[PDB]
Formats: sequence, C-alpha cells, structure tokens
Amino acid sequence: RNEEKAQREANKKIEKQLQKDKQVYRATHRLLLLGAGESGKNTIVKQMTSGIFETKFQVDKVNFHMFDVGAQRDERRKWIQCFNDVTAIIFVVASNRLQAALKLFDSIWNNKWLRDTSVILFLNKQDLLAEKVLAGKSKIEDYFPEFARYTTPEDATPEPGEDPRVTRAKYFIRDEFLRISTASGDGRHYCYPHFTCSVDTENIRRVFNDCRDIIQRMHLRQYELL
Amino acid sequence: KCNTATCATQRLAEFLRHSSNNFGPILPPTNVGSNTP
Amino acid sequence: QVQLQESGGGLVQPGGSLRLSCAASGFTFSNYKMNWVRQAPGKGLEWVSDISQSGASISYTGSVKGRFTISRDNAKNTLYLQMNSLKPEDTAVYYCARCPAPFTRDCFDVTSTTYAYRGQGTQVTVSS
Amino acid sequence: SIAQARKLVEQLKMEANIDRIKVSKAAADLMAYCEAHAKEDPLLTPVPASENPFR
Amino acid sequence: GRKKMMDAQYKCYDRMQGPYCNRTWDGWLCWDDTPAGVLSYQFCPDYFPDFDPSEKVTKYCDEKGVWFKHPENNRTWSNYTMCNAFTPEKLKNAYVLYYLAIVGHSLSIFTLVISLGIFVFFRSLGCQRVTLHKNMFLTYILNSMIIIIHLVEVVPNGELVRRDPVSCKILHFFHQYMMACNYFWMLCEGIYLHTLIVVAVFTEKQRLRWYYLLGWGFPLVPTTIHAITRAVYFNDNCWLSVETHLLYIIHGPVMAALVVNFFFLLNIVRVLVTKMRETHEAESHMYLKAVKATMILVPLLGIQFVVFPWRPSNKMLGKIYDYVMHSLIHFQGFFVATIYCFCNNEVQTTVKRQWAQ
Amino acid sequence: SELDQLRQEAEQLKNQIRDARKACADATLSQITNNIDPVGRIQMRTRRTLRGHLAKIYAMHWGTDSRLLVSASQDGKLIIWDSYTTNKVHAIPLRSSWVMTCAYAPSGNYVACGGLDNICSIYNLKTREGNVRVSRELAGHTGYLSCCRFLDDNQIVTSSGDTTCALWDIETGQQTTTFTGHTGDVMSLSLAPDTRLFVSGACDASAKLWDVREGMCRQTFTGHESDINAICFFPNGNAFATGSDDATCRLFDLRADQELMTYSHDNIICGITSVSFSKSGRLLLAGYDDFNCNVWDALKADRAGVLAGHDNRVSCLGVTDDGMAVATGSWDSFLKIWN
Repeated sequence: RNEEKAQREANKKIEKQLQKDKQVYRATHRLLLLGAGESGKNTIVKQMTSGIFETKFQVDKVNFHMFDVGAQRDERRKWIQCFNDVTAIIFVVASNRLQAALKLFDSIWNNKWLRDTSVILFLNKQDLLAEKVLAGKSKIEDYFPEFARYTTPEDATPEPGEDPRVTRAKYFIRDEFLRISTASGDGRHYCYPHFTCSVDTENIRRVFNDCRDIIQRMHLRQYELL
Repeated sequence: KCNTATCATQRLAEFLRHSSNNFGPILPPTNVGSNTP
Repeated sequence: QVQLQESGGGLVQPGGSLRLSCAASGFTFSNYKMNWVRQAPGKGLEWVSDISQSGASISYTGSVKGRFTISRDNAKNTLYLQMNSLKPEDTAVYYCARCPAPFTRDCFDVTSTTYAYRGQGTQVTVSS
Repeated sequence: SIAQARKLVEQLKMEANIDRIKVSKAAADLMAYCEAHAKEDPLLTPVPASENPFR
Repeated sequence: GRKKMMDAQYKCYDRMQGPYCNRTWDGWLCWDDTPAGVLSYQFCPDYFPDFDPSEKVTKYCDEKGVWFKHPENNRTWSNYTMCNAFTPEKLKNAYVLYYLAIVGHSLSIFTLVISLGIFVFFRSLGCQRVTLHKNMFLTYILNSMIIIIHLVEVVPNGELVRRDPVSCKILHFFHQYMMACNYFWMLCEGIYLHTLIVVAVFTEKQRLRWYYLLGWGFPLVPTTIHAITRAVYFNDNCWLSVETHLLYIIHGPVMAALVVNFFFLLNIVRVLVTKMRETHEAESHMYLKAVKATMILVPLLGIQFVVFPWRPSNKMLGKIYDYVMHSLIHFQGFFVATIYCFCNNEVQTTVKRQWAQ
Repeated sequence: SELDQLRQEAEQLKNQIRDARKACADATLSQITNNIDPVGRIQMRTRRTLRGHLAKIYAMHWGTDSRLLVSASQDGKLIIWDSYTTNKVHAIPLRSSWVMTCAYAPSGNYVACGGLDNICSIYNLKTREGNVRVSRELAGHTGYLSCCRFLDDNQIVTSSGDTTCALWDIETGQQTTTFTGHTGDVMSLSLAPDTRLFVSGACDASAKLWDVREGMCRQTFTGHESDINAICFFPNGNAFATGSDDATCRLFDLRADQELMTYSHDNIICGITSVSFSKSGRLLLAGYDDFNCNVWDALKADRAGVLAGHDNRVSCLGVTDDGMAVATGSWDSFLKIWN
C-alpha cells in the first residue's frame, strides 16, 4: 500500500500547483481581437507558422490577455466557439466591405454560444472617413438608401471642428450596428460603440473601461439586481 | 434603558416575564384609587 | 448529398428583368435559411439578400433594396429571386447559399471563398 | 478551375470501380458481430459490483 | 416587589443630604424639590406586576405651595392611574407578538435549514458568495434556535430565574454572542456586496479569512467585555435585565455596522441606477427595478433596524410600529431564504434539472 | 468549354454511383433487425466525477490499460487522471491554452495535444528527471488542430482545419503522407482496429476513407445535412457512425458504401458533438448540445437511455478498451465516469 500512499502524496502536490494556477487564471481578463479584413486590427496590436498570436498588457494593475487569429481560414463557424468564455470580443470595423462587417456582427450577435459574450465595437479609420465624405467621390446613399431619411440623433456629441456632414455619416454607420444589437440579446450581452483611430493611445483605456462595465453587470446578474 | 430596534425581542421577553404571572392566571390590578398614595 | 442547382440568367438589355431559380435537393428546405450571393469578375463575393425559414424576415442589401424581390417555395423546394429594373453594374454570377446549420439565427461563412453548401451559379450579363 | 475540376473527375472514377455487396448481406455481419460479443459488454449486460473497479 | 420598595424607602430616607413644595415620601416613590406650577415627570416603578415601568407619573403643585389633594379624601395623592391605564391591552398585544415571534422563528429555521441543505447538496452552485450565504444561514439558524429556546424554556419558567443558576448565565452569554455574530455577518455580507460592484470590481478574488474573523471572531470581544462589566458592576439574576445601559456595549457596534450597511446599500442602488440610465431605460421600468432591488436588499443587509429605530408614543402609531417591527424582525430569515435561495435563477434551474431523475 | 464538360461529365459519374448504390439497397437495416429482441431500458449512474480543471473540456482519451486517462482543457493544462482512485498523476502545462484535441499513445509513454496553434506537441511521460517535458513539436499544418491519433510510438495521424489530413513521423518532425480531397474543415478522425485504414469527418457533410500507407481516398460517404463533428469506427472495423449538426446520427458501411440507418427524434434539435461505440457495438453513445447524452440502439435506432449529469454541453466522450465504463467530458470543467 506504499505505492497508494505515494500516489496520494503526488496528487496532493499537484493540487497545490492547481491552487496557485487558479489565482492566475482568474486574474487575467482574456480578450479576442476579431477585426475584419483591411480594418487596421494589425495596427492596434503593434501600437499596444503560428496559428494564434498573444499580447499581454497591464492596465491599472489588471492583467489582460488579447488574442488575434492568423493562419486560420475564413471559415470562422468552427473555431469561434472556443472563445465563448472570454471577457469581451474586440470587433474592429473599417468605416461593400461595410455590409460584410454588418453580417459578421449580426451572426456573432445571434450565435448560440456567443449570446452571453459581450462585444466591444471599434469604428476604425475615422480619419479616412472624414476626407472621403468631404471629397464626395463616394456616396453612402448608393450603398445605403436609408441614409437619405436618416437624421443625427440628439445624444451625439460631435468633436470641435467637425462638419455636420461627416458627423451624420459616422453616426449612421454606428446606428446600423445598434439596430442588430437592439434586436436580440435580451440582457445577456451588450455592445459598446466606439469611434477609434489607428494611432490613438486611448484604445487600451477604452478596453479597460469597457471591461469594467461587463464585470459590473455580471456581478449584478448573479445577485439578481440588474 | 436600551430602546434600539435590536432590543425589541429582549424588551418583549422582559415585559412578558414581569407583567404576566408566568403565563397563568391574571391577578387583579393594583389599586390606584383615592385611598392609595 | 447537399446539391443546389441554379437556373436562369443570360444576356439582357439594360433596364430589363430576370428571374433566377435555385433548385434544392438532399435536405429539408423548409427549416433552412437561404441567402443570395454574387461574384462579379475582378472582385470577391458579396451578399445580396436572405429569407427566413417561414419568410417572415426579409432583408436586402443596399444596392437592390428597392429593385430585387426574394421569395421561396417550401413545398417545391425552390428559391426565387425576382430581378427588376436592371443596370449594367449588376452583371455577376449569382449563387444561392444555404445556412450551415438548421434552426440557427446566425449564418456563418456565407461569403467565404470556398463553401461546401454552394452550387454552381449562372452567369448574368446586363449590356446593350 | 480547370485543374481543380479535372482532379475531381479522376477521384470519382476510382470510387466507381470498387466492388460493393448487397445491404442485406452487409447488414447481417453487423448483426452477427453484436450477438457474438453481447455477453462481453459491461455497458450492455450489468456488471456485478464486486467485479466493477468503479464501484 | 415588596422587598424592593423597602430598599427604596431606606434609600429615600438617606436622601435630602414664593412657596415651594417640600420633598416627601408618598409610599412608592421618593420625590425631590418641586417648585410651584410644574408637573414633575418620572418613570413608574416596577414593584407591582401590573405597573408599567415605561409609563410616567404626574403630580401638580399649585401656586399656593401645597400638593394636589384628591377631592374624595383631601389627602396628598399622586396620579398613578396613568401607569396602569393600558396594561391589559399591552399584555394582550405582547401575547400576540410573542406568538407571532415564535411562529416566525420556527418558519425561518425551517426555510433556512432547507436552503442550507439545498446549497450544500449541489456543489455546482458553489462560489465565493455561496460560502458567505451558507455562513449567513448557519448563524441565522443558530440565533433563531437560541431565541426560541430562551422564549420557551426561560421566559415562562419563573422558578429557573428565581433560582438564578450559572447555566442560564452561560445561555444568555451565548445568545448575545450569536446575535452579535448574526448582526456582524450582516456587515460582512454588505461589505462583500460593496466590494463586488461598487469598488474593486476587476478580478476580485478576495481572501475570505478577514470575513471569517470579522463575522465569527470579532463579536466575541464586545460580548466578553459586556459580560465582564455585568459580572463586576451590574450582577443580577440570570443577567436578563434590560434596564441597564451596559447592553449598549454590544448593541452600539451592531447599529454602526447596520448604518454602514445602509450606506453601502445606497451606494449600490446609485450604481445600479446609473447603469440602468446608461442604457436609455424607461423611467417607470427604472424606478420599478430600483424599488425591487431595494426591497430584496433590505432583508440581507438588515436595513429594517436603521430606517425605523423609533417607537411612536401614540397608542395607535406605536401599535402599528410594534406589529410591523416584530413581523419584520422575526420573519427576516424566511424572507432572506426565499429571496436568495428559492428565487435564485441558478438554484431553480438546477433543481428543475435534477427533478428529471 | 472544358470546364463545363467536366461538370457535365461529373454528373454522369455521380448518377452512376447513385445507380450502383441503389442496386445494392435490397433491404434496409430496419426489416433485418425488426424481429430481434429490444435492448431494454438501460441505466447508468455517475460513479466518479473528475474535478480540478479550470476551464471547459474539449477532448479526452482513454488509455490502453483502461485505468489512466488524459483530459484536455482550454485553460492550458493537460492532466492525467487515475480513474480507479480519482488521484491525479500528471499535470502538464501547455504553451498554448487554445488546444482542441488530445491523444494517448497505445504504449502510454507519450501524450499529444493540439489546437489553434496548428502545432502538435508530444510529451515524454517517462523522462529520467521525473518531470514531463515536450519531446517533438510537429509543424506544417495551416489550420487549427481538431483531432490526433497514434499509430505507434513513432507515428501519429493528425487532422487540421485546412481541409487536409497528415501522417507524421516522430524524431524527424516531417510529415510523410498528406491526405487531400476534403472541401470543409476536418473536425474528427477515427482509426480502424486494423490500423491499415482510417476515416475522417469534415464540414462538407461527407466522410472519406483513407489508406494510411498509400495515402489515397478509397470511398466517400454522403447523406448528412450539415457539418460532421464526430466519427467512430465500429469495433469490427467494417463500419462507423457519424454525428452532425442536423440533430441526426447515421451509420455507414464500408462494404455497402452507403448509409445503413439514421438515428433521429422529433424532440432533438441540437447537433451531436462526440460519437463513440460500446464494446460489442450494439449501443451507440452520442453527446448533444442540450447538456445530455443519449444511448442509441444501433441495430434498431430506438433510444435506450439518457445521461443527464452535465450542466454544460458535452464536448467529448469515450469508452475504455475493455468497455467497463464510459467517461464523458463537458464544458462545465467536470469529467464524469458513467457505469
């Protein structure tokens, strides 16, 4: 029975390692970077083969684990079920590429395994959109007929120096994503719109603040308060 | 005298112990008439 | 075997009309959501329209919001796409795409370069 | 593609040359296999608690 | 009663060491100097069972410098009818309140033991919050059983208190310790709730040892101090007297903890209101959700002990306050066990899943 | 044109294949096993529950000796359990926490894992230092690793998301054979007892039988409506069962080259994640997304029992070599042994 005693001691030693490893797992907020094609998601990681990429950063003494999928084919219906317990999914949209991004957001929103996983929305390439609207070479009406009767909502807070034309266009694109967000997900998950650039340093702060809302709502749900 | 809300149970218990004849027969009330001081 | 055979299309004068049919076989057409995709030469696939299982939910893309009509026949296992007021910009090869899973609201990998549940579409040319 | 479609044609040719037997004869072998090994299936026939290590 | 009056008479004799009313001894109470034209107030004595100590005694000394004279006998008389005017009604009210307290404590014990069994049976529900909830339920049951024992085997048994044994003293000490443990575990739960949503919401893996020390170990100090002072200063029969002010040593920290819990509840309600407002919710729906959250959080944090800490002097108002306070206090365990165990979504889902087999 | 002629020619071959398959269908499995006795109402109870895994479980593999088993979780750890005494034997940290598959060598000296990193890592359990360390990292796959199975201590067959299957030789790190022909991502693979051939399930609702030594696809089986998520060879090695997202399970025969019997129910809407057979092959255990495991009578398609003990979806399950017990892995981070 000496071997059995050694087995219990060996199992006991493993449990101590598991206990220490348990603290680290709950101390890191895992995030999935799911930016679409030509959306600038590579620039976000750079400014802070291999089938996956890992990037670890700390904001206000909170560990974050961001994951970017590369070397994986365009069939996302199979490997996206693994990211069903992440803190949030970072969705980068380049603002008909826009139509494709809306049909990937809608199927992420309505997925059975992703109905509790909140999604952080980043409206990238804001500077590029500003000059395109002013130039007038490309018309949003042709690609989106609903832009003719769309009006700027009263909750908008345009930045100084912004013409009303670009402000209406950028909020129209954001409202299209909100239509899908406010059509399903009855309190299980929320979408956070953000107007971001490819060089701004506040992106890491936005993600940190966004994760604060997600965990706060989750804690309230356990107590049946929200 | 402790009058806090946490004292309610103890106050009720003491009132029952003092003002009641051990949850038995009720004695006539003490006279408070003219002849009494 | 999941097979989707398309029909219709061809050379049509500008401003004309076309009707595409998508024959469905090897699966229960009643409980699957169908999508329309097209691929013009020199560019990748693009989404056109979709129809729900019962047809209650109907949505089109921006370009054909007021011109194209989507309809399905569950009894005959066929899918129709009524095209009206054509323009030369609409020339492309149109394929009918089936949703990957039944009874599923989401529909992934519809516009992927390689899709198992997609048939051989019919070339549509709009020119004078 | 021309090359991609051609390879599918050759692959289908090999599958059309294999020899197939009748379903009734083929399905009988599966029935016979289960009958012979029925007594050797702990999940099928309950195992005694003493014999079972997972007791 | 009679013996206590003789001591008061002896104490009054040892005292005293326009026209005014001289200090005298009527036979029940001893009065100090009284000027003309005033109505002196003091608490009624407890010599007689029918006398209510909480009531007052009135006596008028006229401008002429003489005491009030009863018209029947023209003799110095004090208005002692006010002490016992409402005694039988108060006794009936106390009987009803005692029956309600017993029923509520029994129901709370039953519901809380069922909740504890359900929580310990399923480990899938197990979490950091669940351990604190289980400790809550354990101390609730331990306090309610002790309260029932004290109310049943001690209050109606006058022979035991007359004998004055040490066993009842230890029982009272344990009762106070359990009461303090429950009211401090209330503060522990409130602190954990505040720490989850209000402040430090990121990956909050809190060490529970401090919670165990505060809920279980900390109350032992004020109870021991109060016991020492009672055994040194105010030693009496069975230590059941509430007239002494030494009970505040245990009660004051409890009230402070409950006030801190009320502040935490206010902060949590404000946070929830802000979160609801950030999503553009309807005003009526937001108000309903806030009201529901406050109503379900009141029993857990012991808010009922702070919102209504006053006893109205009016007969009807005081009556309503009594039958509200007793119903709230003696049924709080049942409410907590219904809200946080029976009404929990995860617990109900697990119960329904297990009901299949 | 040439492209159109090939497509027209391909239809003739498919029609000929359907003609050959129809001719062999003289009597389906339903009438053959109609007169057999019913399997009866079977019962299993959770004997043990392996706890200790932080995150959801994705794959498990029973050992040859049917006592030591490995489990792969998404927290980045490989744990080898002792199912007889519930004690943990090894806890192997993983470089990548996104693994999706694991395997146990027949000799028991090595274990393998893989996932989104597109790398299959082999760990040596019999190191002279006692600690378990990696031995060989297999690279070359352009997609996520979905399944891996061992031939011997120096050969392993792996499937990836790039619609290809590969055969690897250890101590060199170079794949010797590559299997191509699938159009969808390969989700699972199962080895025949004879080891000469193996079958794999992909996302194109088709199953292909491969020759390990030759590297060519022998037969292709169709009939499923959605992606195939699981596969398992029959104990005799002449058949296999497939689980798909269409809430139906089907049994395919190598000699018949067509589907024999389909297992479906009106109340079942969710797909099937894992498929395994019993020792005798009479019973068929398949996991479901509705947090339950259903045992199917392969000969009669009638339901035999339901395993309802998991709070989350069942992602993996398996039966020991001797068939003494069945262990099911679920996303609730708990592994339960049913017997």
